[PDB]
Amino acid sequence: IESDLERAEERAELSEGKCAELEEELKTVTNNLKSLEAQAEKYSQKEDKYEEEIKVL
Amino acid sequence: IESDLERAEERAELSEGKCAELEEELKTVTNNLKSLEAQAEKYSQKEDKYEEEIKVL
Repeated sequence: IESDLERAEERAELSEGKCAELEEELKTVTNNLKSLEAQAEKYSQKEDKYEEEIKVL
Repeated sequence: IESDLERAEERAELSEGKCAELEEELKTVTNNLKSLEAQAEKYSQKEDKYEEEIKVL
């Protein structure tokens, strides 16, 4: 039973490590998505401004 | 020892489930990020053309 307990412990440790890595990856990619969405909104506004400038000039 | 082993194995199962869910989230967010990268590239091309026309005018 002691050997069985050791095996269970090591499996749990590996699973937790993988979970932590996945958490970090998701955090990074979600931050990237947020930044890109803000940039896209600003770009739409800039595009409208540029079209207005084209018309007036 | 037997009780501790049972609890450890249950913990490992829970961690594995969490890892699977995290994998799903990561893949979904990755796809969304790629789509928005393409959108931003289109934004960049539009801005380039508008800038050129502004210069000409």
